Parts: sequence; C-alpha cells; structure tokens
Amino acid sequence: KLTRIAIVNHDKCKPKKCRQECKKSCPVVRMGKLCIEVTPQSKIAWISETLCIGCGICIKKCPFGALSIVNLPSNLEKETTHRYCANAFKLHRLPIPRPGEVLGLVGTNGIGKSTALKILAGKQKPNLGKYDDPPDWQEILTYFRGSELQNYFTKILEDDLKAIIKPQYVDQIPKAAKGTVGSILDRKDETKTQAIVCQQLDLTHLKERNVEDLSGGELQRFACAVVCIQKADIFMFDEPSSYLDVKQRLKAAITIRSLINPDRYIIVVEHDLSVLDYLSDFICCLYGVPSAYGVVTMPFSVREGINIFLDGYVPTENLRFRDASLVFKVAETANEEEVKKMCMYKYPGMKKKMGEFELAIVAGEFTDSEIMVMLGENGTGKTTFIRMLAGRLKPDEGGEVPVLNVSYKPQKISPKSTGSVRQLLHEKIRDAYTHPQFVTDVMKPLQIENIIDQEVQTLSGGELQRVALALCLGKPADVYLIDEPSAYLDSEQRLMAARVVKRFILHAKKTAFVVEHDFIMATYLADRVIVFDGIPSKNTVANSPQTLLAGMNKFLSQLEITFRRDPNNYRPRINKLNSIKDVEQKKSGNYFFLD
Amino acid sequence: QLIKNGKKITAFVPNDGCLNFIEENDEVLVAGFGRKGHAVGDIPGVRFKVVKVANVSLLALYKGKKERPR
Amino acid sequence: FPMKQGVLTHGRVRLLLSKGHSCYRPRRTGERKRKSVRGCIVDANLSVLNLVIVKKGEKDIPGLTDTTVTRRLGPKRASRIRKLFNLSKEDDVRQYVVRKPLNKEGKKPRTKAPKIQR
Amino acid sequence: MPVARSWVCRKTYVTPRRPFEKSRLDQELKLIGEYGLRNKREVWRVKFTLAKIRKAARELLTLDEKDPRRLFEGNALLRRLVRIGVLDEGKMKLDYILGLKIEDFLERRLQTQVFKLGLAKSIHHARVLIRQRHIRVRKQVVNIPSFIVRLDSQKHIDFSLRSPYGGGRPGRVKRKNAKKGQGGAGAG
Amino acid sequence: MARGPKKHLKRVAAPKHWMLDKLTSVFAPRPSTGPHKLRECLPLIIFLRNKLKYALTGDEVKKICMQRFIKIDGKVRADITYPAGFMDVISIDKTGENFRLIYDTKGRFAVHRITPEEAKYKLCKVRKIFVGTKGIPHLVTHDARTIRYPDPLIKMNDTIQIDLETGKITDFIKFDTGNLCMVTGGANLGRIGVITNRERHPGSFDVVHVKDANGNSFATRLSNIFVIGKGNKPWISLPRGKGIRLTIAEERDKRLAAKQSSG
RNA sequence: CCUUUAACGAGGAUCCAUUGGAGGGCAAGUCUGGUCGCAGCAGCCGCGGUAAUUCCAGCUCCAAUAGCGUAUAUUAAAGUU
RNA sequence: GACGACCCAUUCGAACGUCUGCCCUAUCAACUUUCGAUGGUAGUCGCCGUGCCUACCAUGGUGACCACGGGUGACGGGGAAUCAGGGUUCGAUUCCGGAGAGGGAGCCUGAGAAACGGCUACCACAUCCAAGGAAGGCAGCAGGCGCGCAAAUUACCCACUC
RNA sequence: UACCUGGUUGAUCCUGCCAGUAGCAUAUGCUUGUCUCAAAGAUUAAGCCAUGCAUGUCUAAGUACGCACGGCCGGUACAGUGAAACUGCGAAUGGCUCAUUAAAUCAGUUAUGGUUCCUUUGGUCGCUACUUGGAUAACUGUGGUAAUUC
Ligand SMILES: [Mg+2]
Ligand SMILES: [Mg+2]
Ligand SMILES: [Mg+2]
Ligand SMILES: [Mg+2]
Ligand SMILES: [Mg+2]
Ligand SMILES: [Mg+2]
Ligand SMILES: [Mg+2]
Ligand SMILES: [Mg+2]
Ligand SMILES: [Mg+2]
Ligand SMILES: [Mg+2]
Ligand SMILES: [Mg+2]
Ligand SMILES: [Mg+2]
Ligand SMILES: [Mg+2]
Ligand SMILES: [Mg+2]
Ligand SMILES: [Mg+2]
Ligand SMILES: [Mg+2]
Ligand SMILES: [Mg+2]
Ligand SMILES: [Mg+2]
Ligand SMILES: [Mg+2]
Ligand SMILES: [Mg+2]
Ligand SMILES: [Mg+2]
Ligand SMILES: [Mg+2]
Ligand SMILES: [Mg+2]
Ligand SMILES: [Mg+2]
Ligand SMILES: [Mg+2]
Ligand SMILES: [Mg+2]
Ligand SMILES: [Mg+2]
Ligand SMILES: [Mg+2]
Ligand SMILES: [Mg+2]
Ligand SMILES: [Mg+2]
Ligand SMILES: [Mg+2]
Ligand SMILES: [Mg+2]
Ligand SMILES: [Mg+2]
Ligand SMILES: [Mg+2]
Ligand SMILES: [Mg+2]
Ligand SMILES: [Mg+2]
Ligand SMILES: [Mg+2]
Ligand SMILES: [Mg+2]
Ligand SMILES: [Mg+2]
Ligand SMILES: [Mg+2]
Ligand SMILES: [Mg+2]
Ligand SMILES: [Mg+2]
Ligand SMILES: [Mg+2]
Ligand SMILES: [Mg+2]
Ligand SMILES: [Mg+2]
Ligand SMILES: [Mg+2]
Ligand SMILES: [Mg+2]
Ligand SMILES: [Mg+2]
Ligand SMILES: [Mg+2]
Ligand SMILES: [Mg+2]
Ligand SMILES: [Mg+2]
Ligand SMILES: [Mg+2]
Ligand SMILES: [Mg+2]
Ligand SMILES: [Mg+2]
Ligand SMILES: [Mg+2]
Ligand SMILES: [Mg+2]
Ligand SMILES: [Mg+2]
Ligand SMILES: [Mg+2]
Ligand SMILES: [Mg+2]
Ligand SMILES: [Mg+2]
Ligand SMILES: [Mg+2]
Repeated sequence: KLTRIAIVNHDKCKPKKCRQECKKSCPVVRMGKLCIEVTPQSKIAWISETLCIGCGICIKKCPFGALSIVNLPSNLEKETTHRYCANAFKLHRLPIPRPGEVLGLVGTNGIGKSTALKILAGKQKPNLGKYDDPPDWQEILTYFRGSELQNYFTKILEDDLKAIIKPQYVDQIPKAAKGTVGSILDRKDETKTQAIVCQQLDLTHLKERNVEDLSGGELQRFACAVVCIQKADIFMFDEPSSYLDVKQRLKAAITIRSLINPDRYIIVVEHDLSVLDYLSDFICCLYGVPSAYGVVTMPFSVREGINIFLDGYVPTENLRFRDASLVFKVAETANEEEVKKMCMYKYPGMKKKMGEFELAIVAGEFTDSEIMVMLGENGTGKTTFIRMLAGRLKPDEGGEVPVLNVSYKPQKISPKSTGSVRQLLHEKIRDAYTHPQFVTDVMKPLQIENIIDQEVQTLSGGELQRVALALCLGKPADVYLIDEPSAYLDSEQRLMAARVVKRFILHAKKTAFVVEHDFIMATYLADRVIVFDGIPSKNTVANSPQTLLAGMNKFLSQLEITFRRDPNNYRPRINKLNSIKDVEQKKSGNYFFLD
Repeated sequence: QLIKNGKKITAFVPNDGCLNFIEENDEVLVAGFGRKGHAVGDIPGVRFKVVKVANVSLLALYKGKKERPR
Repeated sequence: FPMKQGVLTHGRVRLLLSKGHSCYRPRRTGERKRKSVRGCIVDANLSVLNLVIVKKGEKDIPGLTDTTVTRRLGPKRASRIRKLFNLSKEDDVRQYVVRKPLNKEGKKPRTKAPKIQR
Repeated sequence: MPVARSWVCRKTYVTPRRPFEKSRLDQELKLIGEYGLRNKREVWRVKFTLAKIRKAARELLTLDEKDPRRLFEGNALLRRLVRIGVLDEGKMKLDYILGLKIEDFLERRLQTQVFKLGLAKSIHHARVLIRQRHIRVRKQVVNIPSFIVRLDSQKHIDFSLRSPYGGGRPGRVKRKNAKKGQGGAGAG
Repeated sequence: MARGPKKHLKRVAAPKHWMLDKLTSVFAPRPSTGPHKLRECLPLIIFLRNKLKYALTGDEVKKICMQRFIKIDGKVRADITYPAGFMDVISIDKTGENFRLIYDTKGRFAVHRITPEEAKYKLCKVRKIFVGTKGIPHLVTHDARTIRYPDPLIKMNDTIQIDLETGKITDFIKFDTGNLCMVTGGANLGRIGVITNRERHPGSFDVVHVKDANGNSFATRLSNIFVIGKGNKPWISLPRGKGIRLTIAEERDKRLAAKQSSG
C-alpha cells in the first residue's frame, strides 16, 4: 500500500573495500532488471528510484550503514474524510485544533487547504468520501469516536463555540456586500475592538475612504479588520498576506496575534516568506498531488515544521518528494549581447490627481533592451502610473504615449470568459509556438493540462493568473504592463513564472515594467529600479530609476526592515527590527548581502 | 527469497491453475507443508507451500471470493 | 549573560552554581546547575552597565535627581518602630504605626497598616 | 496494569477421543432424539458432570471408613444428589453412586419436566415454550431449557401470569387478526 | 524500585481475617503506623462500613470520624485507618454503645458489645522489664504503653488490668500453671483454656499446652499465650460460644437443628 | 449496555448457516457429465496411460455446528528414555 | 488545643548473616595468590560484623559427592497445560522478591536515592540558531516510524478502591 | 475411559519407525444472529520517538499594608475574603519492562547479644525577659540577549 524505496546517502560509501554486497543480491538484479548501478569504482553506488520492490534485502547485508528505507507517497484510500465531489480530489484526515495558540498550515497551491478550512468551520459537513448517501451527524460522531473530533464537532453543533472565517479572494466581497463608508464597520459588531483594530491596521482613513475607493490590499485589511471584530470563538485566515506592505504583513501578524489569549481556536494558512514564525506556534505540513489528493501531517513546532517543509523534505515518520532547497536562485548565470541600437523612451515629471493622490514624477531614462523593476508601499499609486500610460488621464500635460504595443495585466482578477477559457484562447492562438517559453512556464505543478479545458469561474486563481500571463505574453505587444504577478501563487511557481518571463523576453532585448511587493522575483529581475517615497493619503514621489542597491536601500530604510541570508539554503529572513544585527545593518545601511 | 533472513527457498503452489495468479517479483507468505521438516508426497525436496500472494488468499483468489488488487 | 562578583577575567566562563550563589535560582531543594557568566572586568564588549550614584555634585541632572522620593512602606516589627521614633521602653508602640493612605476611583478612601508582630 | 477483575473460568465438556466411532454416534444420536437437545455438546456436558461426581465418589470409597473427611463429604454429596431427584433416600450410601446413569441427569431438566408434567404436546414443543417465556417456577419466570429442577420445586412449574396460555392479553398475532375484522373487514 | 518505605497495600495481599471481597478495586486500606502490628490490627475504616454498616463509602467514614464521635481507649481518634487491635475498646458516644476487640473462635475479630460500666479498663500483656535512669523500673505492654514505677512482682508474660484515664495498673494476673488463657496466634486462634503446662527449650521458642472445657488440648508457642483470668473465671466478658472451636461435623448439626435460615 | 415497558415487526422464493470430506485408516456414493500418466489429488498406502468409487463439476450423503480448516511449539499415545 | 524538640521504647521497614535447595556442557581436569587468593595480630573506613582496605606474618582454600571455565530464545517463586500410578513441558505477563530508565561513571538534598518526570562529565544519537549560544531522554498513558508470521483510541472522569 | 489403527511380504511371525488420533497456545483462512464475562506491541529491535497529559499541597491554629474584592469607621496586636510570594511537607510510594544475573537472584528456616529508622502510639520535659539582631521575596521602577520554567 505505501510505496517503500531504498536510498544510499552515507558517510563514505566504500565501493573499494566492501566488495559490493549491495548489488550482489538485490532480488531484481538476479532476474535481469538492474536495480543498482555499481562495480569496483570510486564513488556512490547509484540506485533506481523505482526498480527496488521495497524488498529491504538491499539493507540487511551492507557491512557499513549505507542503505535505508523511505516511504514514497501513494493514494491509500485510508482516512478519506472527503472528496471535492465524486471522482475528484481526495482529502485525508484533519489537524486537531489546539486551543490557546495559533495553528498554521503550509503546502503547495491546491492540496486541500481551503476544503479543510471549510470543513473545520462546519460550513462543509464530512461525507466520509462517499459519492452517494452523505451521512448526517450520527455516523459522523461515530467515525471518530475515541478521538478529539468526537467532542469538537458537538461543541460546534450546539454552537457553544460558533465559528467565523475569512474568505480566500479579495476581489469578491466589495461586489457581494453593500455598505457606505465607516457605518458598516460601526454597525457590524462593536466600537471598542473596532477602535483598536482600525488604528493598529492603519485604516483610520476609511471613516471617509469608501468601500468603492479602497484597493485589494486595503480590502484584505478591511476583511481582516471585520473578521477580527466579529464576535466568535474560533477563527481562520485564508491567505492573510495576499497583496500587503512588507511592514504591514507583520502588522497584520501582530493584530491577529493580539487575540491569542482567551481560549480561542485559530487556524491560518499562508504562502509565507518570513511572516508566519511570528504568527503561528505549531505547524502542520501538507503533502500529496495537486487537485488529485492531499494528506495532512501531525503537529510540529514553528522552526521544526518550517524546516521539515524545506530543510530537506522528510517528516520524522515518512517521506514526500517536493519543496527542496531553492528559495533563492543560486544559479548566478546571466549572459546576452550588448547592442548600440538603444531607444531611450523618456517621459516628463508630470503631476497628477484623482481626488486625493498627489503622486509626483521625475524623469527616467527608460530603455528597450532590459526590464526595469518598481518598488513602493501599498496604496502609493504604483498602479495608476502604467494605467495612465495605458491610454488614461494626463497624456496631455506631458505623459509619453506608448511607443510600442501594450500588453496589459490587470491586478483585479475577473476575466469575462463564460463557458470555458478555450474560447478566450481564440482571441489569441497557441500555434505561434510549441516551445520552452510556453512549456516550462505553464506546466510545472502538473502539466499545461488543467488550464486548457475548464470554466474560468471554478478556477484556482493561480492557474487563471498563469493564463492571464499567457494571454499577456500571447497578445500582439512589446511594452508589457504588470501588477503583482506573483500574487495567488506558491513559492516555487512564483519563481518559475518570474525566471521564465525574464529569460523569455530577454531573448528579444525587450520592454517590461514589473510591479512587485515581494523579494525573490524582485531581486532576480533587476539591474535598475524606481522607488516610491512618502506616506499615502497626501503625497508620493516616484524617484528616478536608480541602481538596485541604493534604490532598495531608499526602500527599506523608509520601511525600516533589514534582511539576513542564511548560507546553507540562501534563505531570507527578517531581523527583528531591533537586534545586535539590526544595529550594524542599520548603521551601514546594508540590507542586501551576497550580491 | 525470504525478507528477514534473505535466504532462498522453494515453495509449492497448492491447487489447479493457481500458478497464473503469481506475478513475478511480488511478495508471498509461505507456510509449512505438514511433516515438520521433510518433503511431502511425490515432490523431490520441496518443504513449503504458499497461502497468500499479495495480502489476498489463494483459497479466495481461486474460489472467486476476491480478485487481485490490480 | 550577566556578570557576578569575584570571577576575575574579561572573558566568559562556565561555573557550577547552587543555592546562595547569584545569577541562579534553583528549581528544587538541593540542586545545582552549570551555566555561563561573564567575568567582573569592564570592557567595550558589553551592552549595558548598571551604575549607582554614591556622591552627587552640585548641578542637578535634568531628569534623574529633581524628582521626589515616594512614601515607600512602613515598619511592622515592634522594635523597628521603637528605633525609628526613638520611643522609650514604655511609650505605646501602637498609635505611631504608619497608617498607609489609600485612594481609588471606586469606593470611599481608606487607611491601612500592618499587623504589628513582636 | 493491576485491575479489579476475575479471570477465573473453566470448560464444561470434553470431546471424545475416537472421533468417528459408530457405537458412539448412534447412542448419542438416540439421546439427542429422545430428549430434544441441540448439539452433541449438550450431551457431553451431562457426561462431564457425571464423570466428575464419579471421581469424588471413588476417591471417598478408597478412604477408610469412620474417617472425618470421608464422613463429612459423603454425607454432603449424597444430600446434594438426593436433593435433585437422582438418588433414592432408600439408598443413601456411596457404593450406590457408582450405579447412576447419564439418563437421570437428563431426566431432571426443565424441558423434560414441562413435557412429562403435561404442559406441552411433545419434548420439542416444551423446548419452544420455555424459550418463549411461557413458564414460571415459583413466582419467577424462567427462560433456560437446561435448568435442573430441585426435588421440592417439582410441583411449582405452571404457565406464566403474563402470557396468553392462562390469564394474559392475546399475542401480537391473535390481535392483528381480530383487528382485521374491525380494520380490514369493517371499513377495510 | 524500592528505595524507601511503601505506602500502598494491594487487596489480595491484605490480611485474610479482614474478610475483604475481591472485585471492588485493586487496593486495601493499608493501616497507618501505630501500636498494633500490620497483620494483627483492624483499621477503623474496616470496622464502620464492613461490620457495623454505619457508613457506605470511604468518604462517609471520613465524615463520620471528623465529627469527633469515635473514641479508641478514651482518646478521640480522627484517623480513619488507625490500627485498632486485640484489647482495644471503641466507644461511640452519640449512640451510647461500646465494643471490645476479641477474636471469635474461627480466628477473626467480631463485634462484641459490652456494658458501659466495663469499658473503663482493659488488659495488657507484659513484654519487657527494665530499670531506667536513676533506678526507676519500667514496663512495656503489647500495645506500646510504658508504665513507670510498677509493682516489683509483675514480670514478663503476665497480664495487667489498667484504667483508661490514668494508666496506673490496678490488678495483675501471673503466668503459671492453672490460669485461664486465650490464644492469639497461628492455628489455634481465639481458643480458651487452662494453661496446664509449659516446656522450655533454651534459646528457641518455648512451647505451651492448653486444655479446653471439653478435654481438647492444643499446644502453642509461649509468645502467643495471653492470660485473661485467674483461673476458670475470665475477668473480661466473652463472645458467644467462648472459644470452644467445635468441629465441622458439629457446626453442621447446629446449623440444621436451629434451621437458622431466616429470622 | 443488559434487565422493565407502550407502538410497529414472520409464511419460508425469506427475518436464507457455514467449514471440510465421501478407496482404506475413518462416519458417508462400485450416480451422472468432463479430462486422458495431462491438469491435478494425496499427512501415510496410493489415484490419473479414452470405461477415474480418489482429479474438475452437478446431484445426493457424511461430521461438528455459530463455528470449522491449515502452519508451527508442546503434552498423552511412547513399556519408542 | 495546633506546632516544634532531646533521648528511650513501639510501629513501618531496611541492612548484613546461618542451614538446605538449580537447566545443559569433559570437544572445560585442575583452579586460586601482593594486580587479596585462605588465615592471624594492630589499625583505616563504615550505620554496625567482616581482607571491606592498608602494614607486618604464616601458606593456605576449592575438586571425580564435577571445582574452575563455557552456553542458556535463563529474571526466581506463588503457579499453568497434559496427566491410571510415576512423570514431561511451560512460568516476559495483574500477587510477592530482584534489577534497569540509550551505554558506563560521579554526586547534591534528605530519615530514606548512588534517584534519572534530579544534577554533572565522557560515548552514541537528535533538535533550535542571528553561528555567539541553548536545549534532550515515552522499557508511565494515548499516538507515530521501524521491525516482523505476530498485538486496540492522540476519548471520558475523580463518582467507586486507595 | 489404565484403548490403539494404516504402512516392508507371493503370503506369515517379529524388531522398528513414519502416518493417523485427542488436548493445549501463537499465527492465519473461510463464515458470523443474540447475551454474560474478558486477553491484547512479551517473542523481532532494553530500537528510535512529533504533540498533549501522567505530582502536587491551607487550616480556628507559620508569614497578609496587592484596592483584587470588601463593612458602617475604627486596625487603637488586627476584621473579613484572599491572588502572589517566603516557609513546611511530598516528590524514594505508585506505573512500565525483563536487558543483566546459575550458590547469584529467589524460597522455606533462623540471628542481630553486630546496626539505622521520617511518621504514628506511650514515656521523658527545673542546672531586653511585659520579649533581642540584620536581610531578603512578592510589590514599585530601569533593563540585556534571536532564543529557555534565563
Ligand atoms: Mg544578539
Ligand atoms: Mg476601605
Ligand atoms: Mg507573632
Ligand atoms: Mg516501585
Ligand atoms: Mg533505580
Ligand atoms: Mg494509611
Ligand atoms: Mg459442501
Ligand atoms: Mg477432496
Ligand atoms: Mg465428487
Ligand atoms: Mg478416507
Ligand atoms: Mg465406512
Ligand atoms: Mg473420451
Ligand atoms: Mg469417463
Ligand atoms: Mg466417470
Ligand atoms: Mg510425549
Ligand atoms: Mg585480621
Ligand atoms: Mg579488625
Ligand atoms: Mg596451592
Ligand atoms: Mg590442596
Ligand atoms: Mg561456573
Ligand atoms: Mg524460567
Ligand atoms: Mg535474558
Ligand atoms: Mg497428576
Ligand atoms: Mg514470572
Ligand atoms: Mg525476552
Ligand atoms: Mg506487557
Ligand atoms: Mg513486580
Ligand atoms: Mg525478603
Ligand atoms: Mg529506548
Ligand atoms: Mg525529607
Ligand atoms: Mg542514575
Ligand atoms: Mg521514577
Ligand atoms: Mg532535568
Ligand atoms: Mg544535559
Ligand atoms: Mg520518561
Ligand atoms: Mg507507550
Ligand atoms: Mg507490515
Ligand atoms: Mg493476535
Ligand atoms: Mg503491526
Ligand atoms: Mg478518589
Ligand atoms: Mg524387507
Ligand atoms: Mg505387496
Ligand atoms: Mg505423529
Ligand atoms: Mg478438532
Ligand atoms: Mg464490560
Ligand atoms: Mg492468555
Ligand atoms: Mg520490545
Ligand atoms: Mg514530549
Ligand atoms: Mg485563611
Ligand atoms: Mg487572617
Ligand atoms: Mg515551595
Ligand atoms: Mg521529604
Ligand atoms: Mg503496555
Ligand atoms: Mg544488573
Ligand atoms: Mg556459570
Ligand atoms: Mg556465566
Ligand atoms: Mg546460599
Ligand atoms: Mg524470606
Ligand atoms: Mg535467605
Ligand atoms: Mg509527615
Ligand atoms: Mg512523642
């Protein structure tokens, strides 16, 4: 049932002294098929990832401690709590919600996170994975007798702790709801906790900045403010750092952590860089195969869990084979030609409004041949810039009208393709290539397969965003306009998408402007950068495209964050805003190491 | 070839046409024959017999009560 | 890592501390541990120093000395009281005890005092 | 862990050594037919409870007379036998115990008395009635066919006071059909 | 491990004469340290709920004893596992009844109500004699009492009648041939008879004979004899049947004739 | 949970008894169809080479029965320690 | 009346010592000793008796009635299965005794420990890190990996026995 | 229940074993309506271990100025409930396992006249005084480290 495999990593595997009893009796080698690859030589005895039966005879008879078992993942049909529908994604057992502390979850996009959250909140009853005749709270509360779920599900059936939850998507709720500015917040739950969340989330402007005014980052901040003031006993937070300021991630973290104390269950799920270590106390890692089946592990501590998620990829019990050490592209290799045909498509320092936003410009020596990256806080107008360049306000008092053709990526995810996406893949065509730019980008998490034939309304935002990227670089254009492309993506597919678009357009010595709020893609896309300085609601100045180091220095010193690069995996981490390191880095200004 | 020892032994298959259920390189659970150390009957030097092929019986694989898990 | 009196170095060292020592609080009657402490010498490789004023000059430090001492708390052993108000052997030790005044935004005000012991 | 339990239990029969022996199979089948029992085991129980009496009897009879132990335990064993109607007070001595046959313990069963005291049409009908809670010993319903009737309990066996056969509401069949005259034959 | 004294007692390992059941639970009361040996005692908890039925569970015994109702030799004992034992005189004032712990002839304690003009004195058996500092003679009884200045004719193995408000021995019976005796150990437990003999094997366990009121004789060890009477006249009151230890062939006849199957 | 009780709840084609055998040892067929020293059975003796009481199956019959078969250690049989 | 306290007794023990009692092996017939082996004298030490340990002295002690060495899928016993009479085989396992908390070693506190739900160090493992440092012991109850022919729920409660 | 039956031969009488036969306890196969009991990670690996829990404790009677709550106004030993904290006691019992270990452990039998003993029970308590000393915790306030019952 579990697929057992043998592995060989060892202190000096000795194919020069042992005489290789390792290969002289694997049962599969005897019958012709080669399981093991070694003779008298100098180095490691190779082994097939699949030709050992899991016999274990490979292990009993090496003289040195070279060989051992691992358990490759399989679909067991044991502890199936739910199936997304009949024949769909299979969900195994749930994490037991420890009270008094924040329970976090981590995993790749589309493995069973939001279904687990919807089940734990009583909004989805368990069906025990049956296609037909889903049970009704007598066989449930017998399927997990002798288990904590026996009592937990009754406490939510008599609503003695009636749950409350936050949504997955930011773009839905300001259309689905109705309420004028401030009065919705006042009439919802309270005034007291209303007052403390409002100030510590820095949304005190939304006494008069309306629900139609506010941006998707400001909407996540509203969604989190409203669920925090909502009076309930158990809480959940799906993606609570989707489109936020690099300081305001930690401010969200603190304002959720401020409700830990009074015997309240809380679960959070994130695609985190350095934020959840302050958010959660225990971790439960997920493994499986995307939108096919997903398994939940037993609890771990924060550092221990975050580590068994990427300091290798083995539980203390079993195995999985994904999420290895590449959270920084250590492959420092970049080469393309210099060309003296260069176009310097400069622009004036035009000053523009809408009702409230003074967002000044200074001129910049923008050129055709490479990408320019953009920095800045949320809500400072890094969006309106290239929205105005795309045929909107102030092209008249200066404003360089787009010289090359425009590919627009909008950040509000709402493609109007009812039916399936396949017909929206007709205002383009794929047939223009069948090539690495398309394959290595669109495929990695499974294949191109799930994103050809599907109604875009039931879509994981990740692959819809991969299609919006594909129809952006699939349109007749050359100036590509981008806005948080990394959102709604995991870590490794974020970097896949970043790397492959850099490489693809740099084949052509071609234009793009990128809007980021993250680090990794921003750091491996750049040789020049613009910065937004000043605080929102009054003023902002888009400084000219400077170098990388001094630019993001102006950035971080304005945000007052420094970073640390662990060499073993080149991992980034936040220094805690006051440290024996947060003094040298803040005296020398260095927040970027190992160029 | 046994799991724990690793040593090699020959075993009988106990009914008409069973040798088709036994694929190659799967597990099996061998048992004794019936005289505690000695070859039984007309067979020269075979001292063990199969009961389970892959967590399913032979008596059920052969009477039809179950089918191979694949 | 703190500093403790009598470990003559500028380095840091590991000592087997017990009850009555400093830089240690024992969790169980009759216990000992082995922990790291810095030598008593002072050098630029610190992070803080505690200094206590012994002789004050003439110019008042702006935010340290101009303030006033609180009422602290009064004595509770009988002879301590006698020694403070220079009382005779047969002066009443009652009446003199420091009647702690008590005010809050709730109830009526009050005066407390300690139960006198000897 | 230490625990507050009795593990004490025991077996109440012994299989025969010759498994297919005709003189045995035909006698036991005769005994099953003549008293309406269920297995062979219902006979091996009686064989055991007799062959165990016949060991105490023998080991006493191999003591010397006038012994304290032999006197006390013999006077106790004969009393216990006489009290269930397996022995005659006109015998009352150990050298008679060795003359008892299996068909005297079988005879004192409640199933046997319920037939032989007249309350049922056959030895099979009796086993059904007892198991249906139709009979009572002394102000007490019983439900076990193998119950052994003590000598002076004999004349107490009679039909239960909450039962159709003598002072009781008709059962769920005689009532479903009398209702077919007023719910199936009057307006149905 | 064992590195120090134990403090629990398992139900099976408990003494037999406590007549405890088997299926209540794994433990037994474990008498606390006292004047009486652990096997010879009877804790106060076992006397109130297994014998007199006054209480029902351990907590009811604890809240009967806390109200200061029970008296063991005049004093007021509040410990429910206190080790009462042979010659101790429980008094329950709030009811007006008294008891004497004496072995019944099957070799176990039984309830034995006594008249309140008797529950003022109890007997003790002398265990030691020594001359303290300055030349004061002392005494040690079987229940650990120490009497200072006793009469200079009371010796070992004798019996003394004390009072419960003073100590201060009043009478004493001397161990020799012809006096009554009750036996407090081994096979013959709770039998009575005149001593009639004493052999003496120097250095090992001198042996003693006895003789019932029906000719029956039965030896014992001297360290198990307890004189209770001058001769043929027991000082303290006796339980029904008076230690006669009838055989089972007689016990059956009385059971049958009395037909004691009801009341 | 068991016990105590109202109301529904049996016509047998279900509110369905199984596990191993049928030459001998050892209770039970010198039935019918198939295979042809093959496939197989068989603890032991032994069955199968075109007319199988022993293989594969139908029918019938046997033993124990809410249980029965197999592998193994051990005891009696063993006066074969 | 509560508490504390010297010593004596008593209680719960603990410790050391006497007699008798053990599975297989001769392809184990001699073993033991200034690296104390048996004994004497005086001490050291210890809660006390004692080669327990030191100094001097003597040359002893054990063995075909099996010493000494080796093996045990050996923790001992109350007991379990079968059993004419005699016996054979089993006893990790709820009661009693012993021994141990990954392996060896040293000690604090205490009436009581050579204690691991105590501390210190070496050996083997393993966790966190800002690379300076810190932390660990399920052969307790559940639970998980591994191992294998082979063994249950990460539930409820102090109401019963204590 | 003090028991045998098949097999070397053309047949017979023997020695002699292999096979059958009955119980027991570990595994496993097929099957399963009721009801009372109830064993269960010993065998291999005394191998390794995520998370939670398994040892704490206040009376009339050691120390109460937490305003924390508090009443009839007063502490004039000082009321009264009482968090915390010093102090005392317990943590050496219980539970788990069977690696070690063959005159060892263990059993019955005896001895401490060769020793120690918290506690309980009973003895014992007479060769500035109307009451002495300084110093800590909780509490107030300032802190250090990424991190700990620092
Ligand atoms: Mg630091
Ligand atoms: Mg007040
Ligand atoms: Mg005082
Ligand atoms: Mg213990
Ligand atoms: Mg120990
Ligand atoms: Mg006690
Ligand atoms: Mg059949
Ligand atoms: Mg057959
Ligand atoms: Mg047939
Ligand atoms: Mg046959
Ligand atoms: Mg026949
Ligand atoms: Mg033919
Ligand atoms: Mg034919
Ligand atoms: Mg035929
Ligand atoms: Mg035998
Ligand atoms: Mg000497
Ligand atoms: Mg000496
Ligand atoms: Mg010699
Ligand atoms: Mg010699
Ligand atoms: Mg030896
Ligand atoms: Mg043994
Ligand atoms: Mg062993
Ligand atoms: Mg016997
Ligand atoms: Mg044992
Ligand atoms: Mg073992
Ligand atoms: Mg066990
Ligand atoms: Mg034990
Ligand atoms: Mg002992
Ligand atoms: Mg271990
Ligand atoms: Mg102590
Ligand atoms: Mg230790
Ligand atoms: Mg312990
Ligand atoms: Mg510790
Ligand atoms: Mg340590
Ligand atoms: Mg532990
Ligand atoms: Mg466990
Ligand atoms: Mg397995
Ligand atoms: Mg099992
Ligand atoms: Mg298993
Ligand atoms: Mg309790
Ligand atoms: Mg021949
Ligand atoms: Mg022949
Ligand atoms: Mg045999
Ligand atoms: Mg059988
Ligand atoms: Mg039960
Ligand atoms: Mg068992
Ligand atoms: Mg084990
Ligand atoms: Mg733990
Ligand atoms: Mg109080
Ligand atoms: Mg008070
Ligand atoms: Mg304390
Ligand atoms: Mg203590
Ligand atoms: Mg266990
Ligand atoms: Mg040992
Ligand atoms: Mg030996
Ligand atoms: Mg040895
Ligand atoms: Mg000995
Ligand atoms: Mg003993
Ligand atoms: Mg002994
Ligand atoms: Mg105490
Ligand atoms: Mg005293």
